[PDB]
Amino acid sequence: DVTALLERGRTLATPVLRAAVDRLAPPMDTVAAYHFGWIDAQGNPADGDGGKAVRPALAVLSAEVTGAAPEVGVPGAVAVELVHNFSLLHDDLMDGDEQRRHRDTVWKVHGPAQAILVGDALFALANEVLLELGTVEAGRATRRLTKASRSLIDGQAQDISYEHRDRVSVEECLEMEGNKTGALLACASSIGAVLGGADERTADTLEKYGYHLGLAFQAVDDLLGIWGDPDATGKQTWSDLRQRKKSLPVVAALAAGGAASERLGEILTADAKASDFANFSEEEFAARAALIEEAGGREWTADEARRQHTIAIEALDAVDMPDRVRDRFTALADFVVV
Amino acid sequence: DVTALLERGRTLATPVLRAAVDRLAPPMDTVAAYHFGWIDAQGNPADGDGGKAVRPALAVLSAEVTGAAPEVGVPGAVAVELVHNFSLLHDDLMDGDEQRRHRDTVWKVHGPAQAILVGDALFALANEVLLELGTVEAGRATRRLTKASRSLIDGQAQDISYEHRDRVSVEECLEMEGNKTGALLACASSIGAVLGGADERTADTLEKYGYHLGLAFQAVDDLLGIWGDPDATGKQTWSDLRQRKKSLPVVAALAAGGAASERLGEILTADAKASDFANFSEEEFAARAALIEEAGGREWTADEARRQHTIAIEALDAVDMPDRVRDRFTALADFVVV
Repeated sequence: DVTALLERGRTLATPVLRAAVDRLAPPMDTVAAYHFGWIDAQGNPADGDGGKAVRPALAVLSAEVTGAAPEVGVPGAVAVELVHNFSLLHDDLMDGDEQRRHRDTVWKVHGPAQAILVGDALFALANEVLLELGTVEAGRATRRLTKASRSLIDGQAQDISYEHRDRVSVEECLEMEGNKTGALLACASSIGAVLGGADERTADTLEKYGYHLGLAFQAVDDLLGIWGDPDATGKQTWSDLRQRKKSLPVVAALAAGGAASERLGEILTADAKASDFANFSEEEFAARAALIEEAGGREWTADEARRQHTIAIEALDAVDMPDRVRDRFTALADFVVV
Repeated sequence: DVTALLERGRTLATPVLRAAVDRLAPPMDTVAAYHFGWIDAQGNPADGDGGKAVRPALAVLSAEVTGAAPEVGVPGAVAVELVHNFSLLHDDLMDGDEQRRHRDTVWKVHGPAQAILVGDALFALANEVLLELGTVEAGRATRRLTKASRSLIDGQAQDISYEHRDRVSVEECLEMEGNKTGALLACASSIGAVLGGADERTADTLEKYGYHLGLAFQAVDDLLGIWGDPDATGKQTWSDLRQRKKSLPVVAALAAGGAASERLGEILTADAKASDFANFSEEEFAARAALIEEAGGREWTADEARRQHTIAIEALDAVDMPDRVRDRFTALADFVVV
């Protein structure tokens, strides 16, 4: 039933989102289609697009908490996906990332201007998709979307603010990751319910579930970014270390102290100015991973994942909810860890 | 009482907007402050910032239509100004404009990434400033903001879509200018009223007033962009022609036909590829202005301004409204033409 829910969310939300995207004024409809993988760089149809469906599955589930049909949360799932993709379009341009899922980013193919524009258009469309309903529930749901969107912007500001720092604290990484990943999962977890009429207290609680689920998810993402096998990830070995990310394992290792921690600090500071960084081998990236593990970085991040999972699942206990729905929310939380 | 209303809108909205902007996470608060002219390129305080105050004046006026206090429309005026400035930040980057009001643009000073980021932050803050209220009026007011924001994005898409075209039709220019200027004035004209409890029919009508006022405003802006005196505009002689804009006079002249129109077509097509465009003199820009006038471009645009003014002011007649407020709305409409 685990992959049944992810299927359920994808099949409900994708056609509604695709139809809303095709309605954008030219060239924004085609440029967005490229972003979403429906067409290629010269505008001919393509596939290899469908990523993960955690957020949509969550939003349709969120509606069932009040007893409403899954479809009631579909506007919520569409809006969340739209804001998500607005964030990607702009973040990729800001970060200078030429690639995402082994495909050229919109800014590389269609120019920076069109990446900014379509990004803006998706963010405005998300608010439209909710407010179109004209109801009080829809206004409150947009309020939740806005909080999450302001948060993602904050997380990106934090990212930019730390990009030249030789070290970032654990606390700084946590609040950044909460903004980046947690806030939108919190919104996805509570938006369907808000659309189904739930009061301000029921919703916040579901937000607390989603936020802490988000942190558990990002902690696991950080573990897989370094130690993940190419046959499961699709990415290169030690992919996050090739991009010099300061993920939780990296940061936790730096904050530790001791010979492993101290030496990793010297190396990562040296790596930032390193003229031959582009020549680095797998083994050199392995050495840095091995040092993060010795400093207790990996272990600390697995324990954080486990802790956050628990805080999430223990927040579900606090909300009055049909027990079939609670079971479904519980199973997504376990899927999030691997 | 004309400049009394513009003062009224500026003094009510500016401190509320400034306080909301200062609350943004670093570096977004300072980068926004630079955008707004409160600090200079090295972060020390500055002035020369306060531009025009038509939109805020309009939004506080809009609230009075229902009988509410001006202050009720202040969230509406702040949100409109925020969306406006999000639009500038992003449009300037997309257009590659290094300057605005004789000051370096944010992207030139602080980088493209921070222009995108602060732009996004202002757009998310605008929705927050309204939805914070938690009321049904506030949800409906955000709905109006969203329509206007989707429209400005559309207008910018149109701008990009026509940027290499040797000719643009009159109709294409009108719908672009309606998106660019009209939509947000429509929103400013109706948002205070929506915040004061007005029904869906009263609001649309005020929107029709604001939209057509916007077109009249942009037509006059287009006349001043070419024939405006440097002692009133602050800009160089024939400033819009130095930037090769396809404003309404330019476009109306091209659509005319006849020897003036045909020759202007050849010249503007030639000017686009011209290796020595940077060397063009005042007199050459005067010749092109003189040709637009001969083709009936100037006259047509003054008649459009007059027509749009009339459609706006005649839309005010359709709405039940205190006659002191109607008089105030009428006087702004006359100020818009010069």
